[PDB]
Amino acid sequence: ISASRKLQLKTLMLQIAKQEMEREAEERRGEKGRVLRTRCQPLELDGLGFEELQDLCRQLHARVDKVDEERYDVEAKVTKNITEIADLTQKIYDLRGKFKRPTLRRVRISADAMMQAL
Amino acid sequence: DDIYKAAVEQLTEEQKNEFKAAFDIFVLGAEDGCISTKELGKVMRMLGQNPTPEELQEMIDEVDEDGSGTVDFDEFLVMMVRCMKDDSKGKSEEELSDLFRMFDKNADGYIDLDELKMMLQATGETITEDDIEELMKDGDKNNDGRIDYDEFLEFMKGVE
Amino acid sequence: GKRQTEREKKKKILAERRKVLAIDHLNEDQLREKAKELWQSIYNLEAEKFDLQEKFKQQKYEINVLRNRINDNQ
Amino acid sequence: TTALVCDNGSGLVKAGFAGDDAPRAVFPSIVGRPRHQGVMVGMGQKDSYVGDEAQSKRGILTLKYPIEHGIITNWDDMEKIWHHTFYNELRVAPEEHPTLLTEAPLNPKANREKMTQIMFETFNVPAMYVAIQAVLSLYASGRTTGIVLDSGDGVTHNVPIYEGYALPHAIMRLDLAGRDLTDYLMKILTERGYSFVTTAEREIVRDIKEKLCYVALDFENEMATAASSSSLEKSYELPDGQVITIGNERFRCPETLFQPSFIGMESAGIHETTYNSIMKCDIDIRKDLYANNVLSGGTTMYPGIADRMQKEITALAPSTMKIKIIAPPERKYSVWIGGSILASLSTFQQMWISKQEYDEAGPSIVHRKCF
Amino acid sequence: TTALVCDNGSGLVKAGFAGDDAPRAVFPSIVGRPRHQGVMVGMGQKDSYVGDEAQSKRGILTLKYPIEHGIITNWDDMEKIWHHTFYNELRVAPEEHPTLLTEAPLNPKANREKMTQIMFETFNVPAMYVAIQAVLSLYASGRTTGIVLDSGDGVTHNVPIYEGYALPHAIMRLDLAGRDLTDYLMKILTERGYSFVTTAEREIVRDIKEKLCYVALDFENEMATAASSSSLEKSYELPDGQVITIGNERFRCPETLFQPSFIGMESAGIHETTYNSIMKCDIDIRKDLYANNVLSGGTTMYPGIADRMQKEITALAPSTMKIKIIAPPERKYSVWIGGSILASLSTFQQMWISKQEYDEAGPSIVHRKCF
Ligand SMILES: Nc1ncnc2c1ncn2[C@@H]1O[C@H](COP(=O)(O)OP(=O)(O)O)[C@@H](O)[C@H]1O
Ligand SMILES: Nc1ncnc2c1ncn2[C@@H]1O[C@H](COP(=O)(O)OP(=O)(O)O)[C@@H](O)[C@H]1O
Ligand SMILES: [Mg+2]
Ligand SMILES: [Mg+2]
Repeated sequence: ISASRKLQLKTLMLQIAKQEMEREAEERRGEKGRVLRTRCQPLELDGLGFEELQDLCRQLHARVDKVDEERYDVEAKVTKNITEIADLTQKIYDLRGKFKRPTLRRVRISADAMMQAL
Repeated sequence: DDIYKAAVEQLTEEQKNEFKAAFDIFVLGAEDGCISTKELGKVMRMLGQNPTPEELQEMIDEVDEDGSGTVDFDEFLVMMVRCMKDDSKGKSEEELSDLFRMFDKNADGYIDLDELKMMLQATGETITEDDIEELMKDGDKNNDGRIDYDEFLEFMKGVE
Repeated sequence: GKRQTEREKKKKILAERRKVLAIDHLNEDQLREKAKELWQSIYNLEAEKFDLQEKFKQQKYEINVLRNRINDNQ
Repeated sequence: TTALVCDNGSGLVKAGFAGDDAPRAVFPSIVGRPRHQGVMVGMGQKDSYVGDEAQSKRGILTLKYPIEHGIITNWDDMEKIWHHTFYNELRVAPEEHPTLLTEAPLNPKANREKMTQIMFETFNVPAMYVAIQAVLSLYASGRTTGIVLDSGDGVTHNVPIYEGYALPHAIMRLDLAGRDLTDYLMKILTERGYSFVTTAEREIVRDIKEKLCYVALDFENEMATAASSSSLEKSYELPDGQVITIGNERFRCPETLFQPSFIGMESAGIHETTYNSIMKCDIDIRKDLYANNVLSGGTTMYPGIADRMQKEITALAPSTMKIKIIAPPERKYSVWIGGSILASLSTFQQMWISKQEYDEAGPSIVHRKCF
Repeated sequence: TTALVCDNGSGLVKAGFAGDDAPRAVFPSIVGRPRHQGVMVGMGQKDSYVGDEAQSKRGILTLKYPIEHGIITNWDDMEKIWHHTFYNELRVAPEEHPTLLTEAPLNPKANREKMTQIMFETFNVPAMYVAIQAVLSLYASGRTTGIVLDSGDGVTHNVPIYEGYALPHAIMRLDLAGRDLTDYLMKILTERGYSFVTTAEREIVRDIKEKLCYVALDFENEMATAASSSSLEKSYELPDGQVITIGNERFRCPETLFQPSFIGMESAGIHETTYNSIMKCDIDIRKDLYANNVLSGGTTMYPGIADRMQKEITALAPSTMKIKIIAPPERKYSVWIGGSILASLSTFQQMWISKQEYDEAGPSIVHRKCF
C-alpha cells in the first residue's frame, strides 16, 4: 500500500501503545500505593501506658532497622543490576561502534559563514 | 481529517498566510485567482527548499492525474505540508524501547508478527491481508522468521 | 567478592541507617507522636522498597532484552 | 574551552577549532624572503612574507618550505609559520587553548621533542598532544578497522589498524609524495620546450599538476593512444598568456606513484606497498583489511586513482577476497576532520600532556605514556 | 530447582540444565589477552576475551587454553571461564542451582579439591558433585556394562565397567588426544610448504583436521594408493584465500592414535590399550566387555574409525568372541547427555555434597564417601 498510509497506521499503533502504557502506569502507581498501605499496619495508641507504647515503639524501631537491612540487600542487588546494565550497554555500544565511532561530533560551526573576508 | 488537520496546524494559519503571500509572489497573478497547477513547481524553484521527487510523485498521484490543470487549495496545502519540515524526530530510543517491550508481551527480546497484528488491532484499524502480509514484505525488512530488535527499532526511524 | 569487605560496607551503612532514640523521657502524647512518626517513617520505607523492587524488575527486563538482542547479534 | 586542532602537514597548513566540519584557515606553508634590492622608500616592505601572502608576491620572493619530508629542517621558519597561524589566521592567543599537532609515522624523535618544547616554551599553551596522521584519517571515515594509505605532499605512509589495535610492525613509510611528482612533472615538461626553474615557477607547475594530470587506468594503452590521436592534449594559460599544451605528460606525472623507478627510486609503487603491508599482518585479519582499504591525503585526489589502485590490488590479491577502496569526497581534509573528532571526545580529555607534567619530566615526556 | 550439568572438558566447554537432550551453550575454552598496542581511544577494548568471542577476534589475540591434559594449569583463567559460562551463556546465578562437574580418571587430587573449593567459595553454589567422565558416557548409551573409550581432546582414558561395578585396577589412561593430533598435523603440513606457527593458526589447523582427515582402514594400502593416484587430494580454502591441497596427510594425522610412535610416544595405540584393559579384567566378564565396546568423546568422530578399531581388536582377540563397537551418532555430547540423565535421577538426589558438609570437613570432603 502507500507508504503514507502505512506510516499513519504505524503512528496510530504507537500512540495507542503509549496510551496503554500510561494507563498501566497509573494502574501500577495506584496498586503500589494500595499494597504499600497493606504492608503498613494501623496504629491505635489511645489508652496506652508508657511501658506498653514504649515496647510497641521499640518493636517498630527493630522492624525499622530490619527494613534498613533488607533495603541494603535490595540496594546492593539493584546496584548489581545497574552495573550489569552498564556492562550490557557498553558491550552493545562497542558492537555498534564497530561501525559508529565518529558519530559524536559537531560540524559546520563558524567557517561556513566566513566566505568573502579575504 | 485528523492527520490532515494536524498537518494543517503544523504549518499553521500564520504559516498559511506567509505561504499565501509567497504564492501571490510566485503565482501568475493579474488573474481571477483560478489557481494554476505548475505553481507547485514554481514554488519549488522559488523557495530554494525544493520538494523531494517523492513529494512531486505524491503531487502527481494526488493532483494532475486527471488533467486538472490546477491544484486545489486543500491539495496545494497538502503539497506545502509535504515540503516544510514537520518532522516527528522518530520518537526517542527509550520510548521505542518501552513500546517494543509492550509489543513483546512474550518478553522474547523481539516482536512476532502475531504481536504486530495484535498491537495493530488493539488500535481498531482495519488490519487485513492487505496488512501484515504487506508488512511482512514492507514492515519487516529481514523476514528472518520474526521481527528482530534492530529490525523494528530501525524500522520506526524518523516516523510518527 | 571479598564478602568481608561487603559486610564491612554493610556495617558502615547500617550504622548510618542506625537510629536509636530516647524511650523513657516522654509523656503519653509525646510517646504517641513518636510512635506515629516512626510509623510514617517506616511507611516511607515500605514505599521506597516497593519502588526498589519495581525498578529492579524493570531493570531485569531490560537486562533480558539487551542480552537477547546481543544474542540475536549472532 | 575549545581545543585548537592544528595540522602542520607539508605543503598546506590546516587549522581550526575542534568540533567543526572543515579547517578554518588553509594556506601554503612557505616563508619567502625578498631577493632583489628595493628602491621605493617607506613602502612598508617586510623581511619575510609567510603563508598565503607570499603566494601573491611570489614574483620577487624566494619561497622555501620549512618541512622537507615530514621532518622539519628549519626550526626558525616553522616557528614563524606557527606564530602566523595562531595570531593572524585564527586570532586566538595560545595561552588559553589546548593544541593537537599531527606527525607522520616513523619520524625522528628530536623533531617531536623540539615541537613540544616550542609549543610549551614559546607559545606557552596549556596542553598539547601529538597524534599519528593515519589514525585520524581512520577516525574521519567512521570505521574502526582498515588499512589507510595517507599519501600527503611530503611522505606517503600506510598504517594498518584492526579493531583499534594498531600493528606497529606493518607500517610501510615511503618518501615519494606530491612534491616529487611536482619535480618530475617540471622535469618532463622540458620535453616540449617549457622550462620552469625558479622556485616561484614550481608553484605554477604545481597548479598545472593539480588541474590537468590524471591517473591512467591502463598505462600502455594510454601511451599508445596519446601517441596516435590528439584527443588528450589539454591546454592551459600561464600567469601571463602563452598557453601551453600538455600531451602524454598528463598521465605520466602521476604514474610515478605506481612505478617509482621513473624518478630513480628503487621501491615498489603505492599499489604494492599496500599489499605488502597487508601480508605482514596476521592471517585472520587480512579479509577485513582487504575490504576496508582507506585512501586519504591530498595526493590521492587524482581523477581515476580509486579504480587503478583497486585493479592493481585485485590483480595481486587472492581471487576470492573482495577488494574495496574507500575514497570519500572530503579526502584532502580527512586528517583534520578526524583530528577534530578526536579532540571533541570526552574519553580523550585526560590524555593531554599537561604543562606541569612537562615541567617535571622535560620534553622527553612525549615518548612516555602520554604518547 | 533444576541442576546445572557443566562439563569442563578441555577444548570445548559444554553446559546446560539437567533433563534436556543437548547442551545449551557449547564454546571453546580459550582466554586470550590482546598482544598489540591499540591506538583507537574509547573503542571499549577489554583486557581478556573468553569463550566464543575470542574465536572471532583471534587475529590480534594470543589464545591459551587453561586446561592442558585434564588437569588445570591456570586457575585464574579457569575461574574466568566458569564465570563466563554461568553468567553470560546461561544467565543463571549459581546461588540457586546445584552443579555437576566432570573429571578425568586418575587426575591429581589437588585439582579436584581446588575445583570444589572454588565452586563453594567464589560462586557459592548450593551443592556440587564430581563424576568420572566415562561413567556418564556409559549412562548415555543406556547400557549397564561395557568398556568405554572416551578419547577427548585432552586425554584418552578407557574405563571398563561390569554390571555397574567399576574395575579400578583396569583403567588405562593415555595422554594422546586431539590436541596432540592437531600439533602433529601442523607439523606434517610443513612438508608441502604451509607453515602455521601462531597460536591463532592452530585453530585453522584444527579446522583442517576436523573437516578433511579420516582414519584409514588399512594404512599401508592407503599409503601406496596416495603415492600413485591423485584421487585423495582434497583442497581447502584458508580464511583469506590461497587454497591448499592435502595429500596423504589426510589419514596420517589420525593414524597417530593407533601408532603413538609417530609423535614419539612409547605406548601402544588405542586399539591395543583397549585389549590390554580387557585382559586385566576377570576371565568371566571378558565376553560381555568384548560385545559392548563403547566409543565416546570428540576425537572418535573420524570417518572410518569404528571399522578400523573393530578390525584391530578382532585381530587381537580370540576368534570365537564377537567384537561389537557401539558408535552412537551423538558421540561428541555423549558425556553431557549422560550427565543430564544422572542429574535427573531421583535415587541420585541425596549424593550431592551439601554446603554444610563442606563447612564441617573442608575441601577434602570430595575424596570421602561423597565421591
Ligand atoms: N585536486 C588535486 N589534484 C591533484 N593533486 C592535488 C590536489 N590537491 C592537492 N594536491 C596535491 O597534494 C598536495 C597537498 O597535500 P596535503 O594533503 O595538503 O599534504 P599534507 O599532508 O602536508 O597536508 C599538494 O602539494 C598537491 O601537489
Ligand atoms: N567432527 C570432528 N571430526 C574430527 N575431530 C573432531 C570433530 N569434532 C571434534 N573433534 C576433535 O575433538 C576435540 C573436541 O573434543 P571434546 O569431546 O570436545 O573434548 P572434551 O572431552 O574436552 O569435551 C576437538 O579439539 C577436535 O580436535
Ligand atoms: Mg597529511
Ligand atoms: Mg570429554
